[PDB]
Amino acid sequence: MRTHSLRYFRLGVSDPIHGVPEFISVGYVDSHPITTYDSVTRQKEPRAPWMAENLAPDHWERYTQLLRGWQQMFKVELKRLQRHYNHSGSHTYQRMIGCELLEDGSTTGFLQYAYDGQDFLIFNKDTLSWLAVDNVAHTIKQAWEANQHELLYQKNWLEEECIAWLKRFLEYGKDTLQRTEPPLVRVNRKETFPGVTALFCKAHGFYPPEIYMTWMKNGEEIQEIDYGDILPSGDGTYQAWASIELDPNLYSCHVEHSGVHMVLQV
Amino acid sequence: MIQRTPKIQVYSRHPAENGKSNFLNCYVSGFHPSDIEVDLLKNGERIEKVEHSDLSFSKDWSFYLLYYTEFTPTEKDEYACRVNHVTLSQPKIVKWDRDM
Amino acid sequence: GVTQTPKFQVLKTGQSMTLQCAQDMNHNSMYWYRQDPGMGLRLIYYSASEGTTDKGEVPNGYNVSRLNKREFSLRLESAAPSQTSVYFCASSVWTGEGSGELFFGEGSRLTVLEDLKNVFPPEVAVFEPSEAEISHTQKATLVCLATGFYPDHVELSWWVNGKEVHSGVCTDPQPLKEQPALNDSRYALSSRLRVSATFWQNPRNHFRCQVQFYGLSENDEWTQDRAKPVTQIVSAEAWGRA
Amino acid sequence: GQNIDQPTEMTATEGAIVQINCTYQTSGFNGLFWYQQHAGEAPTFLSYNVLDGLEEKGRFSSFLSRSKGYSYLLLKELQMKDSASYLCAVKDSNYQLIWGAGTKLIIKPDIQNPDPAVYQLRDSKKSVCLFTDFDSQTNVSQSKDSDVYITDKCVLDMRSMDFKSNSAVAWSNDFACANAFNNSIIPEDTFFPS
Repeated sequence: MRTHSLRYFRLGVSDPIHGVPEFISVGYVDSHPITTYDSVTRQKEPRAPWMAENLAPDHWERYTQLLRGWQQMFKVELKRLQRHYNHSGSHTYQRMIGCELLEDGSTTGFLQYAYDGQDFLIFNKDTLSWLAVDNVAHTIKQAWEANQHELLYQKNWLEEECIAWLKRFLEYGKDTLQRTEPPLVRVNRKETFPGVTALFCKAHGFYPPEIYMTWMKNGEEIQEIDYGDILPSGDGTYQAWASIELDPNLYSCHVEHSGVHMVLQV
Repeated sequence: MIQRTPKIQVYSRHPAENGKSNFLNCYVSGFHPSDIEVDLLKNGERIEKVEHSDLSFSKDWSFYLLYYTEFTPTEKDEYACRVNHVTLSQPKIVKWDRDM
Repeated sequence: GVTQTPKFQVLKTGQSMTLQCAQDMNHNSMYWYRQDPGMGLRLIYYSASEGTTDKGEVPNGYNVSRLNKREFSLRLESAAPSQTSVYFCASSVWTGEGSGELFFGEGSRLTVLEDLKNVFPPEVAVFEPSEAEISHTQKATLVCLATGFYPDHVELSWWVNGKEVHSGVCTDPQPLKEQPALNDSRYALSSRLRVSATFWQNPRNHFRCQVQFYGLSENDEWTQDRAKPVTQIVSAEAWGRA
Repeated sequence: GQNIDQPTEMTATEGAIVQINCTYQTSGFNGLFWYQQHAGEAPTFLSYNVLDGLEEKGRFSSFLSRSKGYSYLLLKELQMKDSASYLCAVKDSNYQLIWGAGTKLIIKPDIQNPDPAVYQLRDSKKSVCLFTDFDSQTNVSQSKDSDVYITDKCVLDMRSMDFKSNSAVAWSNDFACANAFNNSIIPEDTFFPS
């Protein structure tokens, strides 16, 4: 197994312009959406076929009721936050919780809040304490840190429950999440502005999206490499690239994907 | 507050060749807040038959979306992606670089 | 914290009824449980927050209404003898917060009967301490007996000179069946008040045994020639003597 | 989850210690709660454990091993007061509470000077026999004629005098206190006055 992850996001919007839910929730395994809920449908629904086929209807019924509750919690906290800040009008409140299971056997877990899309409160499950970015966050910090049992509960959830959900969903979606589609890599040479040769090394067709690409001179490290984003091709695979300039030493593109290494010599 | 204007990237599913059927993606990312309008244009005009993912969430609290459509590139046809967002005075039309 | 009504209710089969529950703790979540001998609490219905409800483990024959943030009603559509039980309302700050405890109301005892023809208030009698006990132990025991009542809906208490007393008192945990062979046996209950021999010999000291019975309300139909077994207090008293 | 297991009933002596066990086998774990419920009253929250160890609140302590799926409620310096049922409950992976059927804890007084006797009491207007002041090892048995009625043991506490005593009651409407508790095994030096 490669590194895998489970993440749940919440998004609250006070005073939303028509057509924007006041509350949206979405879970992910790796890059794949698995679950969704919002304040318009007021239902938690699967977003992936392997989630729908493996989780009985009483699962979605139970989490429908909790998200309804959690939407009301988010509405009320946003109101208090705005009161602390003395903010009128429309503002956003966000939460991310999740965990990772890396190849190493070692795990991670995290829990974070943002207000207006900036860091607000960061939980440390190893010291069981919240980090506050300012004095309003410091007030909430004191409230949450005074409930000792609640911090122990979060630590337990990140370290045991979250990892066990992830292992469950990996088995459900293993045919999607554990597969490998290797990349197609090509190198393109071209003289650009007079006397400037750009080399592009370009990859597509691959999955998982994680991929390593770099340029090397004579077999040792490279100058300034330009990196293209890993982008979804819309068919379940990904694409990316890396480029350098030379002018006229000989170069090679090096690609790493799912434990297979590739060299393209220019 | 702090609003982030969207990054807009237009690219084909496969290496593009004039006359071979392909897919045109528009990936709209890094923006905040979440309200956004995206359309794909053929020679200035909205393509009606356009798929898109749901709104997605990044660890940095911004959002991203993928819009795409089936298309056959030609020398004549000029494709673009048009995006509107509160950071934008008017809609930004971003022209496909033709897989250059 | 949580207020629940009524404490006791007799119902005929096929009658309907609503249990009320109110909490003013700004809690978001409320629950209706039934407790039956020899098994864990069973959740009937719940309301994770205002504006939503869902079935629990044993919803059949019930429904609920989360009227507002404070109130969560439970209805018995058509009372069945199987719904004879003790019902607990409970609330909690949220649902899905791992460490939040439940806050329970006091309980509602409900008995469903085919008819009300066997409902009887208790008879109560107090029995003065033995003369042999007084001089052999320098202590004096009063015995109270509530006999012949049905259903088992009684609360018994001792009152010395106006104040309810708890020291020197013990009431039987369970009633006993006067006709153990009979499906609708009536019940007897005993309680013991023990005081010093000096106390009992003090003629100014007043001993009162009291049994709150919970039976029918003013608005129940009664046809029989015998008196209507309404909710009532039955008592017997004793005066100290030397 | 599926199962919570805790003993039906437990008896221990006043002034000693007792441990009420609770094993759980659930699908996911989000906390173990202990509640106390007095006879005829509502449960009330005692303790919450979610990580391994022992939390102590006064004379009460609650322990959890998450790997053995196991908790106990520990009660030190037992008092009569402590008689009640104790409810074990586990939150599962979907935050549902699975409740154990409860453990009834009975506290036996430590009888200082037993004085077993059977007395007769007259109505203040019918006759009642009172077995009383026997050691906490004596166990009374119910009636056979069904026209006689006999209650179970009951412990009373005269708090001003630190005096606990047991008692059982019997009555009928051909019946005498000499024969009353014959079906139970009474002490050999029980007092039967004239």
